[PDB]
Amino acid sequence: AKITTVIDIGSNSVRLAVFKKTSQFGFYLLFETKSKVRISEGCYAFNGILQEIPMQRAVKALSEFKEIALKYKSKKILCVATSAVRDAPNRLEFVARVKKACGLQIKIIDGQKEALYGGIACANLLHKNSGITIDIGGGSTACALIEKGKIKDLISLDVGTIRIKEMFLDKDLDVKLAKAFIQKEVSKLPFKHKNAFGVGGTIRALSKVLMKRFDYPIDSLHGYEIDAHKNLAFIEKIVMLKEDQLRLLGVNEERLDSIRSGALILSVVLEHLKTSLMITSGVGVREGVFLSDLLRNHYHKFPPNINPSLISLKDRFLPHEKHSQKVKKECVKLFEALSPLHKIDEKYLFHLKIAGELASMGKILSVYLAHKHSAYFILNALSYGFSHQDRAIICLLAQFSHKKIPKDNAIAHMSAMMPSLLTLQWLSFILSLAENLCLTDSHHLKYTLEKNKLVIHSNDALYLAKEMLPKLVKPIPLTIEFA
Amino acid sequence: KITTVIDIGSNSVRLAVFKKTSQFGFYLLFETKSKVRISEGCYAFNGILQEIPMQRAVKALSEFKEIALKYKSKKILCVATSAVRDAPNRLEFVARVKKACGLQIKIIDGQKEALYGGIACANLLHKNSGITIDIGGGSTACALIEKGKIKDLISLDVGTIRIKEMFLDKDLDVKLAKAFIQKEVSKLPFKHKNAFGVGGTIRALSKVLMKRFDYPIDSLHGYEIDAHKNLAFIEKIVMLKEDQLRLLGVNEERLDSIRSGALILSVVLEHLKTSLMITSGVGVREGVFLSDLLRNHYHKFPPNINPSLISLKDRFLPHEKHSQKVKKECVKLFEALSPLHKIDEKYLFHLKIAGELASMGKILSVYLAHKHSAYFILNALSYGFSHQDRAIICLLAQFSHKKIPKDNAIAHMSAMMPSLLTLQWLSFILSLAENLCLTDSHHLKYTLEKNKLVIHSNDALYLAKEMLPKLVKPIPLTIEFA
Ligand SMILES: Nc1nc2c(ncn2[C@@H]2O[C@H](COP(=O)(O)OP(=O)(O)O)[C@@H](OP(=O)(O)OP(=O)(O)O)[C@H]2O)c(=O)[nH]1
Ligand SMILES: Nc1nc2c(ncn2[C@@H]2O[C@H](COP(=O)(O)OP(=O)(O)O)[C@@H](OP(=O)(O)OP(=O)(O)O)[C@H]2O)c(=O)[nH]1
Ligand SMILES: [Mg+2]
Repeated sequence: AKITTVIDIGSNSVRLAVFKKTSQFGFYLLFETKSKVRISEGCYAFNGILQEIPMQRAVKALSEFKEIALKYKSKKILCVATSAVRDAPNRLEFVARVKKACGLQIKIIDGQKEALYGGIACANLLHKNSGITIDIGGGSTACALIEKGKIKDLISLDVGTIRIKEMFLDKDLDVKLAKAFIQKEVSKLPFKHKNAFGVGGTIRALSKVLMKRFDYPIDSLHGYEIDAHKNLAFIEKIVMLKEDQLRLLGVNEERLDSIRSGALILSVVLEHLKTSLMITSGVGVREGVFLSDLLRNHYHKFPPNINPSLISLKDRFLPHEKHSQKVKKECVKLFEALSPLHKIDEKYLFHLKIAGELASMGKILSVYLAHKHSAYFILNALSYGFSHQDRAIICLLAQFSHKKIPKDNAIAHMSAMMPSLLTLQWLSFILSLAENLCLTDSHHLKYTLEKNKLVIHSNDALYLAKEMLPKLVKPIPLTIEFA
Repeated sequence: KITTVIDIGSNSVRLAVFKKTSQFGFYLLFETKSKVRISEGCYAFNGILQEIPMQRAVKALSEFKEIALKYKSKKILCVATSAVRDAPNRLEFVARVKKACGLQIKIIDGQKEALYGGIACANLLHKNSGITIDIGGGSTACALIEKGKIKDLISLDVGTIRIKEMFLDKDLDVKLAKAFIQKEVSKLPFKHKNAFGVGGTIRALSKVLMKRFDYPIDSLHGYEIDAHKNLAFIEKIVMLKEDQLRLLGVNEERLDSIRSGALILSVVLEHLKTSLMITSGVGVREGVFLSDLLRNHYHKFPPNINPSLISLKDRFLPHEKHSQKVKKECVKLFEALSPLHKIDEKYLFHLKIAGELASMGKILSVYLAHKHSAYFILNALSYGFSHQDRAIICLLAQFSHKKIPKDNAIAHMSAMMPSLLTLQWLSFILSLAENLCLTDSHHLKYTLEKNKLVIHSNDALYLAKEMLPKLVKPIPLTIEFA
């Protein structure tokens, strides 16, 4: 199925995602939208029976979601329901009510499945292979233990923002009564880990709060790293704030009644799991349901050296991948020939190779400032499987091709673990020289290094490359000659 | 599908690869150059082509052939200009090229060269009438355009490299070159308030003016220059030393030719009584292509066709259904609300294009999709649009469902830009149009009852109703569904 729509009927909101499959492993999120139905509204005081008005709202919203799915020419519609519907004595009635109204066939999924799908997404679409997911929802909280890309255990707890809200916070009971309740369920988590994968809207909201609190330069939620110990106190503080204080931190109006109880869950879980680093995730159950279908024969895992966002990016903007692969190859050969001089850690080949593939991607938009554009595409769309540093490095190499990288760059200094300015100049220089030598259809290039002289061997004239040699920015005094 | 054009100029050899994405849709896929300068030292020998510049030219064009093939060109159009057409050994140099790489150079005369420039400026600029100024290495072409149709063609024998090696390399008084250029410019039989600057010299000078004023948009095409106001500065360029030119941003390879070129421009501008010069990023190369693409259309695009807008949609909006609906509702809401915002009907032009392209950037990422859209618009919506057009459309898309900041740089890029309250109105209308078009609902009808917009429809419009609070209204305004 080329175009696949995924509908997620949660306890707090109703969400829709349209996925487009560009190649075997290539895909990208084509369209997203939401509705704040909150089908669980007022149900926790009546044994989880879905009330009449929320069901009417859910039907009206799900009917237009079906319309949206069809105008995108969807070949497959996967619809799932979670905690609030799971627990509802009248779940069958609501499922059949939706089918009669718009045709959608809701598939109620158990709390373990809900946890599994989240783990599948994080294990394939994040830049770390080991850790525990934390998917705080309206009615339940899921956790999936992941070790080296494989899911080793799963837990589902019956604590949730709207559940805690309607049980304790709307009755204005002391928070310690709501805190105790959550701890009693969190104790049922049989694992610990230094890493955490933050999943769900509540955590995306708290992630935005911190991104604002630290003036983060990169405006991408997926991959955002959060020191758990340093911010644990700040997260608990959010619980006791009034509505006006939450607005000043950036919390949307529609999250004001739920984020307080949400922060409380997250703070109790972070303490129990002994987390020290939480990575914000932008994917969850929705993406998991899709990946479970996409990677049916590959054990729900991507083959090694297969990144979905890198591939789909080339599928969308580089259908003719021939030129970009030669540039990448020459980047490796030069990196090796020059290794005695630059002594750069081999780990940056990863970033240099990708920069070579994508250096000219931006030409699809304009040949002028093309590298600027490619750097723009990279920083904003190269998400799955890359850290924010990985984007920054890859971004800068392409951006400053044939140019000198300034010393006051905001992105280059986003962290102390970033490579030196000399390393970036070295890498970008290599990229630049490679682009010049691949301008023609030259083959069998060989490079040799002497004390300080790079010698380029080839049977071709390489007239243009030779003419363009002055306009390269060298990292150090260096001589370049053509045999 | 893919057409390459090779321009054998007097100062440089140029290669451009064009991709045709539809009937009228095209975009420049790749470009490069070589500084062969085949005319080096030719003006002393009545135009004879020297050996070294010919061997360099052969080597370069042979690799321009290699490039054209690896881009899968079905057509390779090659033209030669002044320096090559004035030589006594033209036929021989053309033979060595065809021998060495298989290219068939077509020598074109001055009239033909002015035409190709006029064809490009007549189709790819945001003004319909004016005079082109194509200052090259050995000639200066001028075409008269009236309502997009070419009326007269003239070719002058003044050029950068020419004026350089005849006057400026010999360290004589500048007034001698000005007199020579004046006597040759007098041949121009027309005048006009609009001039279209073409060629690398003028692009280099425009780049200098942009830096001087700290311009916020980094696109050359469509840059407007006040001729009277900037004439004196252009004249001063002539008397500057190279180190002074470097601080102005002039690259090394233009240092030897920008002074003579500046002098030519100051005389042409003065003689044509030019009031507005529009920098053109397109020239002879684009004319050759448009001549082949618009062969059955009298070398001009229909007066409803923008090849930039189109190509931008061919590249990123193959399925055009949703966008056309949003545009339609943008017009209806605009007219229905006119008693409240009282905005000049000329701004419908922008709101409609913003409505077509508001969601374009979703092909890069659904997150921050509207910003991506603005980025595309501001950097690639070039042919047939002014910079203000770009700026306005860019801002409408960018700040959908948002409040436009008061200190926005693009909003203040000019004093003629619309007010912030106007931009807020258009952005708000776009936003409402987007919500009402989310589903496939039809037959929307609007009525205004003293600040009350009433949206009439038979469909539930559930989602549109729920999203209403997230709109940023430009003024206190009531909106209700019937
Ligand atoms: N799943 C997911 N969502 C993302 C990601 N990045 C951003 N979003 C969400 O998409 C919506 C758009 O936020 P922006 O990207 O800043 O675009 P916008 O503000 O101009 O509307 C927001 O949801 P919202 O309107 O604040 O409501 P909510 O969905 O956050 O509860 C935002 O939190 C991501 O990586 N993954
Ligand atoms: N024909 C045309 N050219 C444009 C246009 N816009 C920019 N250019 C030229 O393209 C080349 C790329 O310079 P930039 O656009 O700044 O991109 P870059 O700095 O990263 O190389 C420059 O030519 P250059 O390297 O300075 O040498 P030259 O070709 O200008 O003489 C620039 O003047 C345009 O609209 N039309
Ligand atoms: Mg959920």
